[PDB]
Amino acid sequence: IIRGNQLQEFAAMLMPHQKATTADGSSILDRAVIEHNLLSASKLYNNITFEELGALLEIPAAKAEKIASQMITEGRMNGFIDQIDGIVHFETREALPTWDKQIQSLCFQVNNLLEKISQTAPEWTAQAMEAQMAQ
Amino acid sequence: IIFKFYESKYASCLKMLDEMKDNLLLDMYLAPHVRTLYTQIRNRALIQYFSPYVSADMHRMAAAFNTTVAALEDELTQLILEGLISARVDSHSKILYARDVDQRSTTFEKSLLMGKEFQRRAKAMMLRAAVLRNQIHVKSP
Amino acid sequence: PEKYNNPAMLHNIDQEMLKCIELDERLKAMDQEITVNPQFVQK
Amino acid sequence: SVSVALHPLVILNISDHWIRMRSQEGRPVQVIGALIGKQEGRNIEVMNSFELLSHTVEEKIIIDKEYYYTKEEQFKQVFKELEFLGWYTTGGPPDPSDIHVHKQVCEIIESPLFLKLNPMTKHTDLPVSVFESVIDIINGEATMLFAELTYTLATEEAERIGVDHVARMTNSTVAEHLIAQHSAIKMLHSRVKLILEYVKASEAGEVPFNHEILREAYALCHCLPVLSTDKFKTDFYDQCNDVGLMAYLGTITKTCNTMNQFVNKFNVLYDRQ
Amino acid sequence: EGEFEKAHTDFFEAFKNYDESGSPRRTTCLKYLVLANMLMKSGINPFDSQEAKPYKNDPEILAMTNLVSAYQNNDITEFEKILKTNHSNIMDDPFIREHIEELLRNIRTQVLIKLIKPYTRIHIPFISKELNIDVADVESLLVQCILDNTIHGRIDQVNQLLELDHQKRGGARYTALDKWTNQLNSLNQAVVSKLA
Amino acid sequence: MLIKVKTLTGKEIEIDIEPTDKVERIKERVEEKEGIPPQQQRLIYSGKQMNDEKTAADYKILGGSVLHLVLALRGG
Amino acid sequence: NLLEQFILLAKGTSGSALTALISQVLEAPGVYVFGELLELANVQELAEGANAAYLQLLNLFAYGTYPDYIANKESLPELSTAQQNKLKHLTIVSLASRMKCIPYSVLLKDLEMRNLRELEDLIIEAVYTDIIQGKLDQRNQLLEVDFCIGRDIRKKDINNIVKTLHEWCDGCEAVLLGIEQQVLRANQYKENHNRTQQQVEAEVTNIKKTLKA
Amino acid sequence: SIDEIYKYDKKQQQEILAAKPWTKDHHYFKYCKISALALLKMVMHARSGGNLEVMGLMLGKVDGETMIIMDSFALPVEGTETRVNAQAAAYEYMAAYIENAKQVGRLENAIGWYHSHPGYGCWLSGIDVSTQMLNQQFQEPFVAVVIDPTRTISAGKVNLGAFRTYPKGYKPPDEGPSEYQTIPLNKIEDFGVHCKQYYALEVSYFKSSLDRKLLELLWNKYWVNTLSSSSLLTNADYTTGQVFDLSEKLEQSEAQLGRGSEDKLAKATRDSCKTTIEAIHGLMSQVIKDKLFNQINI
Ligand SMILES: CC(C)n1nc(C(F)F)cc1C(=O)Nc1ccc([C@H]2[C@@H](O)CCCc3cncn32)c(-c2ccccc2)c1
Ligand SMILES: [Zn+2]
Repeated sequence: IIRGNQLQEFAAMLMPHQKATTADGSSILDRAVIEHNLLSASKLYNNITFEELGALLEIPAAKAEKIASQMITEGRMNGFIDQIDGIVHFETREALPTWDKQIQSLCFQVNNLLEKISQTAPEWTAQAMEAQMAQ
Repeated sequence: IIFKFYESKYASCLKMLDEMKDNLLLDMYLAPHVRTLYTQIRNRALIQYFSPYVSADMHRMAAAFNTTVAALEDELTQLILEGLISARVDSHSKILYARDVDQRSTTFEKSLLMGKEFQRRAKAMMLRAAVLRNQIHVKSP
Repeated sequence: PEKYNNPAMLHNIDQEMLKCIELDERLKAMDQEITVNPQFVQK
Repeated sequence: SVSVALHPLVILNISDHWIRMRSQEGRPVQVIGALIGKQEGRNIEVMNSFELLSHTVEEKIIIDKEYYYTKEEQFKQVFKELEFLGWYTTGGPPDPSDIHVHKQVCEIIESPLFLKLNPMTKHTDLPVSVFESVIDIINGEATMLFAELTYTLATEEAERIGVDHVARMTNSTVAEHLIAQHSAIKMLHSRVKLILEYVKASEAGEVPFNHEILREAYALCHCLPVLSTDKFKTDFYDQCNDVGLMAYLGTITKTCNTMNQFVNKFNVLYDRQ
Repeated sequence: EGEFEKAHTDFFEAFKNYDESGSPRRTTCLKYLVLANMLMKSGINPFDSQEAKPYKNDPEILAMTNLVSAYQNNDITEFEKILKTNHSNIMDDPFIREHIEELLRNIRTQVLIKLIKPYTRIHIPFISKELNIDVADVESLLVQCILDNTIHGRIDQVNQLLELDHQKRGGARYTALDKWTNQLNSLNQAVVSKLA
Repeated sequence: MLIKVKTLTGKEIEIDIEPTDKVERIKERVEEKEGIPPQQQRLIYSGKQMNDEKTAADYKILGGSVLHLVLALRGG
Repeated sequence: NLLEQFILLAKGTSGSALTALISQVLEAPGVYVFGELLELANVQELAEGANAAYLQLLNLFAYGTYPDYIANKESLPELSTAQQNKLKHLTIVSLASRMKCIPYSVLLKDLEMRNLRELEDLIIEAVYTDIIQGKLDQRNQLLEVDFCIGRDIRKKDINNIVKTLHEWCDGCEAVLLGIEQQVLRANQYKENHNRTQQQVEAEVTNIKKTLKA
Repeated sequence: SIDEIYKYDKKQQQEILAAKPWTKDHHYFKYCKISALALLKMVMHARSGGNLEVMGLMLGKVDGETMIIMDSFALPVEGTETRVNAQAAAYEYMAAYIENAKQVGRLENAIGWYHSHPGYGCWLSGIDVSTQMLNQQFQEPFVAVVIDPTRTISAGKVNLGAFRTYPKGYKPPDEGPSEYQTIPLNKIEDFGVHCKQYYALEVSYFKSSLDRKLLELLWNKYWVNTLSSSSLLTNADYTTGQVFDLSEKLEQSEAQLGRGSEDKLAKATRDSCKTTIEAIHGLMSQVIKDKLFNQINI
């Protein structure tokens, strides 16, 4: 997420010519940064209200809702907007596939720990592996 | 009549149908079928009114169908019991709520009922086989 | 009343399956007696 | 730094290529091939891999770009959604010949990968290594070198079944299923027991005290139980009850069949025609 | 009267005849041509004829062209502003007045369909604000669209909103289980009734 | 002139043809030599399926070439 | 690894130099586990003297929490914003180690944040440091953690490690025994059924043979 | 050595081809050996085809009484079970691919063709039988391979069958084992009609020394996917289709019972048993996973 202060610093560093702004407003760089902020917040929230999204993007809640709806319609990002509660919902992450992913992560952790153990005490781990079959 | 039925002007359509009924009753080949045709048309209108709604207000429905709320409630009960309307009435706030049935619970219930019936029938026919093998029957004396 | 996501419902279905299994086992046991019947060898 | 997912089909292709070339030429010789896959954001995945035609002049290796382009058209005819990713070779650590061939390949794509397989190895881990090109300035001179990447084996049901069948190559049914699960659980047990031993040996005092390994062991121990939430429990019980109902219906069908056979035999026996 | 498709085909054939033969009448025929173009909304090439552009760029007659551009763009505000602002050209002709209603309704329907896509439960006053019509008009349009199976959703009258069905469950499994149960019931009854 | 003809399986047929012969003529020559009817037959040259009628020399006889032959099943 | 460099450059320093180095390493971004620095004999010997406050601060940063710092604010030396942020990140990690679905209320109480925006910004920073991987749920007021790093350990903690690993090994062994027993039972049942069917068929054949003669 | 089979003998192959002994006999080819890479490529292509059908070509050789397969390459056809071969696109593709592979080191020649029958068994239909008959009539040898990428996932074992047909007018003398295969109702007539015109070879798989070493090294990291499989979710549409087919077969069996090939109730029972056993296996795998991971409360 690119913050407003960093955006302002970049704008100050930028040359005047490169600041291509549309006549109605919404300068190209600012629009790209807002869309990037929304797409990056899609990777961080299960669901976010309009007020908090507006606080995150430093834009009014109505503009946040309009931009999110446009992005969802155009297919750039996945989700759906519940207007009565004013909440944008991103991906679901179903429970059983989440269980599968976490089991895979646990087994990967076990494998990495075993590799680190065998890379630090090679003689000890060789002796332990040799005695593993016997015992 | 047909255009207003198509574009959901039910009050006007029904009013003009009732106006035309008196002249229609004096026909030759349509006099016996007037009552059945009018009942079918009114039921079709009632079913089509509730089609787009998930929670309808019964006051507006009663106003649009030229009937009181009590008469509309009775007609809705008759329709929900058998016909195409799948809904539940709420007579506190006078609101008709669409009812969505979950498939999982219904299939579980029906499958368990079928299993119970199957087991009962199997036991009964096992007893029938036993009595048939043993040759038990009622004689004249 | 209920949704079918409980160990109690699992146990109920298990009991029903056990009863059906016993029924089928008895059916097969009384079928084999007819099968090995000498009278049920001519026809 | 991009996450790389490998596929055992690529490794099998490379190994078969090397074995075939060795058997054909009588003596071992290194082979050069190309990879194919999909890139999604920063996630690179390899799926298949074909072979490239190369020539040697003096001491330098040159890849036939015409043959590469014909093969590219051929593979785009079949795998429409797949694209070029990099090249693969058999050998040891990277060499200046490898750097030269990578420079040649870099004229085709922006940042091609580089896969290296070692047929003659003595280690315990897989000899497959993945590198990417990084250009640096050393002592005021521009040189492009290699940076190693960490890869994970990708998951696929058909691939898993095929690989397990090929690896195993071997009177019930529950038997087989449970035997497979047993093999995997056995591997897990071995690994967890060796870790517990190290930890117990470190605690009592037999090996030098290592802090990173002990912290990672604590983190591993803090990961259990996995997904003890109410939504997961509800989903699990949903699945269990669904399978239970299917088993109930299957039992009913089998009982109906047995009933029909018994009724037929009873009718044949106890009826006078 | 304008009896739907038959009258439409009669109109195209008559307009083609008056284009081939009535060359000097194009000054008033172009309005009817573009109107027919927006009624069919299939050709969407009224500007294909390069000869018509020099005569169209004259500012006396441009309401038809800006209407076509607004209609293709599918925006209601520009259409309404041009319609009410332009005077003595559009609203005085009965042959345009009788067909402006469907013309204005088509863009509203398309804009509503495009708007409804991302939301799951959306207020009716919001739609009324977007489409520049009263709440009752929005409700009537939603009812007509839902009955026509162009909008997949249902209206909540008490809370004045509409909820669109976006969730899909696996009902095929339960339908298959129902079929299996019914077949098992019938088969069991027949097998039992065999013995007698 | 004479041009070994090779199929996908690996069989090669030593066949005698004239430079002035057309593709249909080569097809019936193969029919007489092996037995394949001249409709379940596709000859491909240099990765190219010949449009029958188009004579042959044009294409490029160049003596001992190897026209690739693949079978077909007409309709059934 | 900044900790390795700090350990390497801490050999000759002592006293004021040691305390300045401790403050620098605590404020240094990236380093989140301080076990070897605490293991240093010099640092452990810093206890005797008037600078035990810095040793207590290092112990708090190794195994400690923001409520602990608040309870012991007076004794410990003052900390800057970077150190407070690091302590808050370590508090989040400590909570996620024992709880995998952390409510917002406990996080707010522990970190003494006022509005939800500050807490969510802090959690986003912690996620971006690659020390905790998870997602934020606003509707249910939850933070779901998929992964969290292992913090520093004591000498007496390893008993819990060995106990948990022993329990896991016992569970795996029990599962293997159950699988073996189930396979044996299934095979025995199949062979028994086949034998019974063969015996019945043989009896039927014998009866037919003796009847047909 | 084990890699000896990987050595291609051009002279021996030419001698065997020119001294064809399969003409005197009819059931000459009885063993079919497949390399590991060829089998894996076939399975992955059939799986990636999805629900539709895919077909490719197979390159190998012959050693006396057995038929060896070393490689397999797909050909496009746009798939989608087109009417038959190709708008000549595949016709050019086969020759182009073989020529391109010739100049690299793939010096073996074609030996058969493979295709997928996703969800309805492994057999040769009428058009498949005609195709194999035509191919064997002119270019010999040739073997058909049929894969079932869906039943492979469902049952946990590969469903691969290698077949070879009989000459026109030849009546094979009995010797029909005819093991039971579940086949849907809409595809049962073709299987019944065209069943004695082909026979199934005995299929075995082989691999090289480096392949064996690499697989035994790879298992040490691949053991995770076995414990994180969850086969009950990836195959649900297949189970629904199986239940639908079984219900239709049960209806037909009840109709036969009411009326006055043989005992369709037994076939329906076997189908139901297969489906239910697969489902229970999928459930007990998850039960084992839960016991292993969710109960070891720290
Ligand atoms: C070896 C190949 C190239 N071949 N050679 C000759 C012969 F003329 F030489 C002829 C052929 C050849 O493509 N046959 C063929 C025939 C039928 C089908 C389809 C067809 O029925 C359509 C329904 C699906 C199906 C189920 N079972 C066979 N099919 C296919 C085929 C199979 C999978 C993907 C694409 C096509 C290929
Ligand atoms: Zn087929």
